[PDB]
Amino acid sequence: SQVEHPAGGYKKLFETVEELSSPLTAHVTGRIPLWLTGSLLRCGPGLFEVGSEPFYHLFDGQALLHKFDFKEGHVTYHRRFIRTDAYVRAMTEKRIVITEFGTCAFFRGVEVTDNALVNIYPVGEDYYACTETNFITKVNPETLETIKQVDLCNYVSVNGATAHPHIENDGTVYNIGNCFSIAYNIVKIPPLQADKEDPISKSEIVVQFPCSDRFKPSYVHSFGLTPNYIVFVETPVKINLFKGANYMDCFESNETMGVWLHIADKKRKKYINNKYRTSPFNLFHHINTYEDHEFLIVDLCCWKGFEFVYNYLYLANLRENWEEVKKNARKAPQPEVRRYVLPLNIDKADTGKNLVTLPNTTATAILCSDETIWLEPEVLFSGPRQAFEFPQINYQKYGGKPYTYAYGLGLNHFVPDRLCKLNVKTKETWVWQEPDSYPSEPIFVSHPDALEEDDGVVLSVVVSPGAGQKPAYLLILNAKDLSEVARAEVEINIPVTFHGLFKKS
Amino acid sequence: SQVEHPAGGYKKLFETVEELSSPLTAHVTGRIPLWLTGSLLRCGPGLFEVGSEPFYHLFDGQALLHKFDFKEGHVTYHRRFIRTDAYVRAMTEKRIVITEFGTCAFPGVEVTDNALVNIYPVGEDYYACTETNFITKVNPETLETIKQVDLCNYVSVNGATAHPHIENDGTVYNIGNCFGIAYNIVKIPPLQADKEDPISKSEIVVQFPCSDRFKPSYVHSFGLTPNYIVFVETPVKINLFGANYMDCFESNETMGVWLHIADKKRKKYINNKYRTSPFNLFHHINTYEDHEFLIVDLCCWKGFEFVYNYLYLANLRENWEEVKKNARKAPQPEVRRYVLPLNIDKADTGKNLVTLPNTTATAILCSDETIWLEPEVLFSGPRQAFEFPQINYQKYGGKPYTYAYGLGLNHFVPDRLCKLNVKTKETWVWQEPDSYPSEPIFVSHPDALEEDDGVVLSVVVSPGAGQKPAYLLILNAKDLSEVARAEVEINIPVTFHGLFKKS
Ligand SMILES: NCC[C@@H](O)c1cccc(OCC2CCC(F)(F)CC2)c1
Ligand SMILES: NCC[C@@H](O)c1cccc(OCC2CCC(F)(F)CC2)c1
Ligand SMILES: CCCCCCCCCCCCCCCC(=O)O
Ligand SMILES: CCCCCCCCCCCCCCCC(=O)O
Ligand SMILES: [Fe+2]
Ligand SMILES: [Fe+2]
Repeated sequence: SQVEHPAGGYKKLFETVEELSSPLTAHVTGRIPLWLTGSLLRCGPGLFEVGSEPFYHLFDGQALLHKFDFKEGHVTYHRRFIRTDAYVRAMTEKRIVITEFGTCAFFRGVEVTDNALVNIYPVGEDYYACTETNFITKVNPETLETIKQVDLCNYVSVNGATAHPHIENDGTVYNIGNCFSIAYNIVKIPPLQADKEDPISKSEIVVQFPCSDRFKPSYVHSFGLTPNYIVFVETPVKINLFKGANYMDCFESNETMGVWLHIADKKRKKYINNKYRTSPFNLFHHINTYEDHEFLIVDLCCWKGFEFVYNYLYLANLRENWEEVKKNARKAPQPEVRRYVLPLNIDKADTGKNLVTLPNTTATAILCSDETIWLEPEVLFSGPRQAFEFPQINYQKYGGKPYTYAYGLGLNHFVPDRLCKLNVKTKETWVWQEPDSYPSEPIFVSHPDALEEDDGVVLSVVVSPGAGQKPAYLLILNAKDLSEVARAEVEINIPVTFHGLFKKS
Repeated sequence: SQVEHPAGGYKKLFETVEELSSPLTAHVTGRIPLWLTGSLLRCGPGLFEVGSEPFYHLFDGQALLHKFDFKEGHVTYHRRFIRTDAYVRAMTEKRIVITEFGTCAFPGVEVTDNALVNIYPVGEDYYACTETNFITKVNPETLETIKQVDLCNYVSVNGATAHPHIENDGTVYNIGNCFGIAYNIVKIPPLQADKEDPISKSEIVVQFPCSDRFKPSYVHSFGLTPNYIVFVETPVKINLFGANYMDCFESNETMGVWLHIADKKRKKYINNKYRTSPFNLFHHINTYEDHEFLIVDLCCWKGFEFVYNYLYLANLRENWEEVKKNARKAPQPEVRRYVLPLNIDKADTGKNLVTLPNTTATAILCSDETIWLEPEVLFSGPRQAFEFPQINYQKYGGKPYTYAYGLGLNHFVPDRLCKLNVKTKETWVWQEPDSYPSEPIFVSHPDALEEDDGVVLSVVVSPGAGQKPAYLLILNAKDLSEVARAEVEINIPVTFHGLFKKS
């Protein structure tokens, strides 16, 4: 049955907070596992207005870096605003100086935002907060101090890069970005070598994907990586470069193209000219990708339709009362977890037939006479305006490999209100939910000696603004069944966070 | 997870049998419900060769009419071959005389009247049918053949489906290919006071347009609500330009699926251009109206390749490892809910029109005014079809509903019975090793309060070394728990469709 939020506590996700001067001690209930040693680092908006000047969109608020430290069953919480050009110049001029995703600021040229509110990832011995532009911000993972701004355009030919780089076990970083005919470039950052030189200075383009439209690249949020293949999903959400204006103003939907799926040989650094085609959807998050007998298994968090989902994420709409939030989502794209199966071996003799001969899937791939391969998905999870989103897996051991388990944030008409575990083989689900509690993306941490895939915990940051309650807490669930293991309660609000990582120490 | 059939018992589904001179008494295990009074009538192929001349396709064998009679907890079984032109002329000339679906006869166009697919009521009469212009009046008590009827003598259609909709007053609706190419809805009225044959009062009430001027789509079934008719135009096309029927089918690679609605009461086609990805469709499950949306529940096969290509007898008779290998590149079966908006507002161009709270089905209004549909998937198993769907038809046909019953096909071999809650997607299964059931037919308890207060009846082939070769299975519709069997000592070949006639 439909869970309701009439009290409107979710509004606290989108309320400005102050940074701390030093870490707070969190009040622990239950038992923090003694093997859990390290830092949960997470990025989100923390400042939603500069004086009387408002930010309009969910992706506009000034980057706030959060840290929960775990040591011997005790927890501290710390947060600092990232000292980006956007933040520093805003504090200096006491106004909005840099144009954000959905907020225009009112020549050196186009001043692109470095507001790194989306994610943080490792490069060599360093950590970088990012958005989706050419600017990433080196940060100190212990003090949360801002170290420097890095312009990727100083190193490689891309106009931007996603907040979802793939990290191989040796520390190699892969990312994708729009580039110049328009194309999409895969960037490779090598591991830190003996010479100890900055790995970003050894950045290179390893392969290029073509674009469906000569002058209009698709919005790309994430991509798939296996040992042998790179998967790129080209969606009908297009950037109109032929466009006072913010970033949102430049987006349009291509009604006729549907979705084009692209594979590249990772090791031979070659685009493969297989024309994979399917019906229109928005895609933000790949769940996982893997190889199975010369098929690519592509697990996706989809939104059914070509209308840009970001149209529904203005702060004015997310701050409305619950009945209005539900009404606003009535005509939105429907979320759905889909498994696509891409055949690598295309035989002309099988023209007109289903090429997906795997025994354990209902996904199909029809070879047409024009050599397009029409894909139908296997649906893994589908709930009415109930999204399985911000997906996480046991990434270190099962990223790019055959796997069973995904963890997700459950969005109820775009409001995060539960944590989900999905068995992608059986479609069995587990749920954690508490009334008037709004969790964040769940991050999986393995028991260090685990042989099983789901032997560990998930960490989520939860906002719980009740009359007589602690306003926020770090939630620790058993990854086996999402049963509660512990909470670390703080006496201050925590706004929405998007992505992060657990840094073991 | 995968159920295996190495013993190859399913071959008995496709083995010739002899008709009976009179009904056999069946051996009852468990308890036949005492409220169950009437006849289970079912049609299928019974003769798969005429001497040394073989039939090649599943839909070629000569029509056999089956009857299980229920009275006071006792059961009889009777079967008679239908005396069609195809059967009579075959017995006369001791060879294949009439061309069947997938078997050419060697010496104008003599169209098959081999009524092996279904039986349905018209007025006080019962008709066995295939999908041609010829239906066969049969005696539901004796299983005697009464008359051949040519629908072309009454209405402008080239054929009609084996899946007419029957309203509670006895009104029959059907669809068929016709000229100016189009698809015609035929209406046969109830028997009136004047007592004249209702078929002589047959009329075309509405016409659906065709996607291709010269190539009609194959149509197996259609949807009916109190106010609407739903027709699904698939990419399986009949190319009118020693051939059999199978030879004339081709797949249109680019059109996908076109969905069509007509106003039933105003007898008008509605020019809403519903479009989706390619699939084969044989069986509509149910259709209903929900706040100016049509809910369209379908048994789909993902792809444009004709599923009938996989149903030649030579392939269905192969050993189990070969049956599985043959199905590897076949379309994948999937139960899908489509939601068709009736109210299209131009102001919502580019958006999802499906505002219903209880579905993930979408309908995107495009600038060219096409409405692109995405389904809600209700059931999906690898080469495991929920097929031959049945509901509590009398009370829930065309209406909001919760429960469907189905035959489970394992790489096209029927090997289980299924119940689906279309709201929660919960399933129930009945399955026994070396047991191959038929379409389940629902019969309501006379004092039923709920939708699933009753039983389903299925005919099961079980040719194990030391077992009765076939039986009538009765399951409780609540949980598909076994209630009774009526065992016979003779084989029963595959049956497609039928009905329970209450007495
Ligand atoms: N988190 C979703 C969007 C957010 O990260 C964001 C914020 C600001 C700008 C932005 O731009 C997206 C992209 C548009 C195309 C581009 F090439 F200019 C590179 C940047 C994206
Ligand atoms: N249900 C399996 C198909 C079977 O009933 C069958 C047997 C023989 C002929 C046949 O024809 C289908 C179709 C062919 C074209 C048509 F226009 F005559 C309309 C009917 C169909
Ligand atoms: C935790 C966020 C809750 C608020 C609403 C979220 C709506 C999610 C829509 C799909 C994914 C959006 C992109 C993920 C965030 C990012 O990486 O920038
Ligand atoms: C009881 C049948 C078992 C043998 C193989 C069945 C394969 C069915 C494929 C999908 C449905 C085909 C059309 C239904 C039959 C009919 O109405 O003529
Ligand atoms: Fe993201
Ligand atoms: Fe049928």
